[PDB]
Amino acid sequence: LYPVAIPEGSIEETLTDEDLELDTLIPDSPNQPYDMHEVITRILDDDEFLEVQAGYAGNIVVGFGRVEGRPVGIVANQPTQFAGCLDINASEKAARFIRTCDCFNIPIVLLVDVPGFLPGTDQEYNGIIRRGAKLLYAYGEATVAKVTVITRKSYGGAYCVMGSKDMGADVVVAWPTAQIAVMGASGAVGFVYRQQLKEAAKNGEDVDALRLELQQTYEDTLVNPYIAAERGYVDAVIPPSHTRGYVANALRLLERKIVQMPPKKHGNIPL
Amino acid sequence: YAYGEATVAKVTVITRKSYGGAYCVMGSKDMGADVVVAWPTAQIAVMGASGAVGFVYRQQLKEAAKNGEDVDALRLELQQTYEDTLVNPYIAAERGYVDAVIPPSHTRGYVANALRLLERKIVQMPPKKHGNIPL
Amino acid sequence: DHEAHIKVLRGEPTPEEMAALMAVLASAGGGPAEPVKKERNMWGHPVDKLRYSVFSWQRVTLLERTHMRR
Amino acid sequence: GDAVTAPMQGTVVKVAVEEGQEVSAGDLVVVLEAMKMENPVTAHKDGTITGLAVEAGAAITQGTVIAEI
Amino acid sequence: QVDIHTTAGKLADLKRRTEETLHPVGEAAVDKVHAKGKLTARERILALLDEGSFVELDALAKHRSTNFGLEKNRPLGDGVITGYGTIDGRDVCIFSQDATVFGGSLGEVYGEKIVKVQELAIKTG
Ligand SMILES: *C(=O)CCCC[C@@H]1SC[C@@H]2NC(=O)N[C@@H]21
Repeated sequence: LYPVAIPEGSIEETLTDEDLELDTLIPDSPNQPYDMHEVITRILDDDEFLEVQAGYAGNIVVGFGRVEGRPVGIVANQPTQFAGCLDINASEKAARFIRTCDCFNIPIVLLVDVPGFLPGTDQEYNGIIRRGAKLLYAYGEATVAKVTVITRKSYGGAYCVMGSKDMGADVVVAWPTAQIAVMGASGAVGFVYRQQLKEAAKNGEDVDALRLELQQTYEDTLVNPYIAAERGYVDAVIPPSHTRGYVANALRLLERKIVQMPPKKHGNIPL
Repeated sequence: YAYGEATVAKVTVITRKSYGGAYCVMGSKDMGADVVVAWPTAQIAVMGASGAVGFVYRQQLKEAAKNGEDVDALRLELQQTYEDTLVNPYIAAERGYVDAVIPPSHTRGYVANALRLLERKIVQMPPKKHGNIPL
Repeated sequence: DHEAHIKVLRGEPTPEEMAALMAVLASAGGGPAEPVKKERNMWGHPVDKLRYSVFSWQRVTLLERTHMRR
Repeated sequence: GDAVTAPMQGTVVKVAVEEGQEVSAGDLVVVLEAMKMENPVTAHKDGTITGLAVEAGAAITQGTVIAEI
Repeated sequence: QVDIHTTAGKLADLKRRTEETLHPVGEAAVDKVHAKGKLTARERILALLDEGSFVELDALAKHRSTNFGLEKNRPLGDGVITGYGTIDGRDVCIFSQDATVFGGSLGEVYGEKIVKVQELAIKTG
């Protein structure tokens, strides 16, 4: 640890201008990317980030930084590459980075904007199930402090993988732009209202307009952080500028953890 | 305390009533009961139906009184509806607080089979010098 | 008298230069001397997280010593 | 290799360069709509945009050469 | 209202929800507490903890019951305030129960919130 003088006052009193720049980072359009390094460098001390495997599987960013002098490992989805989907390579990258941090007692901070897994027969044939389960295993096994910040999307199985509460995330916070759902509204509506869309297709109604209206309703009702917050999968929904303060305060709280686990010789991680 | 701390195999058979805080004390699932079974006559509820209907459907019984209805007959009919709907093993079984509802004759077999399953348990608790039981 | 003093090894300041110097050095002092308020808290200490063989000698020389050393 | 290639199947929504323009690593080359994201494709190397082979609306496939530098 | 489909509008909506958590059954219930000369559950936490230290968990929780029409009335926080802070500079976990929400009676979500702060305290020592 480095010595750092902690600023006195609440998280809301200690906001800097660099913190306030997070409030406008997320584009209004759901399909506009942003560079996740803009978040990483603002939550880390001195903007100093040591990226690891920067040239590999750039859809996920991993590396070291300090929060109030404490070394932390970052694992963050990268919207500018493959829309931030998880894939085989990003899974194996993040999985071994997490296991190394956990071996050496380094806390992990996850920054989440993941739409799902990268679709494709090549991913299926090269073993996305088996090799993606490595990241689940690494995160579930890890007993360091685990903090999740959700910025925008956390859908489906990728929600589970990227630091869900029941996978043992110690603290989960979401930005107001977070979108936590089983699947995108287009797919969900095409399923939940299949009977109505086919009935409209019988009647010759404007099935496209109906589908778009149902999708708008589903997005406005469910594709947000608040259902998860209502069930306590998200511990707080916070203004983005609060993120640095929340992370530093949670890491201070979690600096000592005891987790009971069944006795084993060693585990049996997917290989 | 003694029930919660105990780490031996703990089996619960509910024969008829298990109300309120005494349901918690007498070997509830979330107090770490390994297997909870209930007879068909089990009655698992927050409180007896007279008190429950004295509370929910209060106001309704009071406007029945202001309208001059036979509020004692209404209170009886509400009691019966509450008893028939809720005062049974099945709401607890639906929430999995009861692992099975069984014919009473099955009790010896279920207990024997559960004790054989639970003959080896690992339960992990935080480290302490000792607990601080109420005294 | 066996304290190690500040020595002006070369140069001869006037009283006002000595006063300015010593005031600056004292303002540059390291603050409170040591964190005497530091308290023992062994909760979740890393040595408790390690797997030890049931016959491991590190149970004596690592685990036990870390708990018992004061 | 100097080829800038489509990282996935998508539709070209925007072209951010012109042939004969110089570009530097990280400069925006195209915007492809794929997976409901306006993914940027950016220059991997410094040089000049040559052979620009894309137009707005092009439903280009994965691996299609956008240009070479 | 800022367009709820914009990042700024979503942030404004979050601030609105947070404000609603300060008086989840309306301001007249807070008035009744003060008229009885009591503190609210929130004031009790803020008075015990060091000033500015409180971090709330599950502030936006709402109950999931649909029995006897409870689904018609879903106060924010379900009637308990939970979180952590410091007392004399040392971290503590805290819960405070709010008698103005259903008389402070324990529901499923109220209970789950207490269980979460219990687990946090037991985990962190
Ligand atoms: C139409 O709704 C868009 C189809 C693509 C949905 C995205 S693609 C990447 C994510 N992974 C997945 O399975 N669905 C998501």
